[PDB]
Amino acid sequence: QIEQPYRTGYHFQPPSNWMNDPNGPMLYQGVYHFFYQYNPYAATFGDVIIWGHAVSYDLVNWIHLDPAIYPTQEADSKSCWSGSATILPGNIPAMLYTGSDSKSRQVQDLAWPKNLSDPFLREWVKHPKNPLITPPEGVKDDCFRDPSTAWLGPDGVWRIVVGGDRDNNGMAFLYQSTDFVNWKRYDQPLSSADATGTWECPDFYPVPLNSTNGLDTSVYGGSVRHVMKAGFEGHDWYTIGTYSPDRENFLPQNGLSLTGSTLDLRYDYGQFYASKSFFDDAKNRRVLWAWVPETDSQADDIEKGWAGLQSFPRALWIDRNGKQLIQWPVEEIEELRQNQVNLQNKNLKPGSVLEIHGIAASQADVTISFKLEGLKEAEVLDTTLVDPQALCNERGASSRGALGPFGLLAMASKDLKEQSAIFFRVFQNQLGRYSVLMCSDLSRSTVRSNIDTTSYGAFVDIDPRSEEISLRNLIDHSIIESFGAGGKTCITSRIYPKFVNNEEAHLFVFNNGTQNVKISEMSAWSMKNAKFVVDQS
Ligand SMILES: *[C@H]1O[C@H](CO)[C@@H](O[C@@H]2O[C@H](CO)[C@@H](O[C@H]3O[C@H](CO)[C@@H](O)[C@H](O)[C@@H]3O)[C@H](O)[C@H]2NC(C)=O)[C@H](O)[C@H]1NC(C)=O
Ligand SMILES: *[C@@H]1O[C@H](CO)[C@@H](O[C@@H]2O[C@H](CO)[C@@H](O)[C@H](O)[C@H]2NC(C)=O)[C@H](O)[C@H]1NC(C)=O
Repeated sequence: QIEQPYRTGYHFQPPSNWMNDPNGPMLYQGVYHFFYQYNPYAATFGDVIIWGHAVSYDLVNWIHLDPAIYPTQEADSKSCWSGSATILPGNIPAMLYTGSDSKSRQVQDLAWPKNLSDPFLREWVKHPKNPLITPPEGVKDDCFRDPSTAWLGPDGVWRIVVGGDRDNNGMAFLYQSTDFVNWKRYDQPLSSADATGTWECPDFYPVPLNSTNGLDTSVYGGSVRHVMKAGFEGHDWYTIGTYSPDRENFLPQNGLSLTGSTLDLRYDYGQFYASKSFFDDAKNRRVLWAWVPETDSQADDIEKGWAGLQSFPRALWIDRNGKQLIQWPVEEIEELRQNQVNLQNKNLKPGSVLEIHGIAASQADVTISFKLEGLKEAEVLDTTLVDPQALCNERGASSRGALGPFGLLAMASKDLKEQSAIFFRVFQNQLGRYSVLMCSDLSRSTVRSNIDTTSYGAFVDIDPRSEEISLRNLIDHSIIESFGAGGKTCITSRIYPKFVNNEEAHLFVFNNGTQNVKISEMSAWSMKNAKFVVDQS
């Protein structure tokens, strides 16, 4: 009997209890700070939520500290909900977050460290005039929250967006300020969308064109595009566009308003929510954090004593084509790599399963690249309006095609009674144009009852004719993060196989299609544990 088989070895999570939204991520004086919605009293959401706090020098190894922000004033007496960090000139980190006041309404509060001499910024002081911002005229008391990191315009005026909705229409309410204390709502929202519901944890930032670097939030210009991100209808959506400080205008590149449909982009197509990014000027990259909810039952959570994980932090940038974002785990993760097992020029015949020996199958970093033959044999299927997730749930690893399913079997039992299959399928429309589907088939990830085993999928924007299909998987016990085509398509999965309680996991490569596929190259590394030190009480 293995203890806590579902706890991860290198993903961030508190010692125990419930954790959701990542809060105020930032880099300050050489230290990476991470905060998060935390329930000090249970492994479920609760009436009292506070900001947990941890610090790190590399985003991999962490030191758990005492919570940083917890109810101490009327403006946040019932709870301290999500917010973001902005480092103001003069080198002072300012935290804006949504507090639940004594009247149970959502208001925006300000706090900043009380002891800048402390490398870990443990103590925080709250502004005497909180709340700084209260719900606009026609907005309900519980539909106004999650202030973003602020950006300073060329006119010396600060901007921030706060999420909410006006009559069920998602809103990114824009506020302005020069002293960061007195804020005035701009006449029009920065962006919005009809019937989406409250926009949660909005994020607004620039990305450099033709570059894999990150930018400080306040950069603007012609060689820069902006990303408007918001969570609603259960997922995190984003759209790339152009921002004009002058008129506070955000113009979507594709001219669409978010609808939460297969028409819009997401950072990740699996369990991924309340994502928040920050600029890291030490490495000149933008890092993205995201809450990964549990998919087991609440009773299971209370039983194991904890709930919620954070995705492994990923660098973020805009693709060469400028039509979507690219994500990739921060390079620091590579330091966890131990022994390596590699394969090259290996054919995977139809219906075959190849086991990868010598790897810690429950805690690994696996990359594989497939070279295809006989593309003309791809099943004919126009995918213009097809819902990729629906398609993966309809056709799992057991549904045999021509090109596909071929990919990986992770967190699998020796007898394959339980397995999580991450794979691809290749289709072509009537005109001979190819499309690529990436799937995380979780239908057989566990034999346990009361586990949400819904599968996830998304189309990958690559040309199978000229580029091999690559896949990287971060396997860490109850979480699997899959990156297709170098980060073009990401899918995070939560799995709870029963076998992990008594036996070891296995890793396989497979091809259940009728066409042959070749592994041009595969690299697998056992990953050692990240260190988590407690410096509390
Ligand atoms: C992909 O290749 C096979 C394509 O179907 C798939 O076969 C599995 O095993 C048999 C077919 O050989 C079938 O199992 C059926 O019978 C069992 C009896 O216990 C039922 O429980 C199943 O639901 C099903 O009716 C299925 O076709 C399939 N079984 C399943 C779903 O596990 C292979 O499993 C596939 N290979 C991989 C690596 O996924
Ligand atoms: C402000 O932060 C500094 C830096 O952490 C604190 O100073 C340290 O305090 C501990 C405990 O008293 C000592 O063991 C260290 O030697 C101190 N180091 C430094 C840099 O002086 C300081 O105590 C904090 N101030 C307050 C009000 O708590």
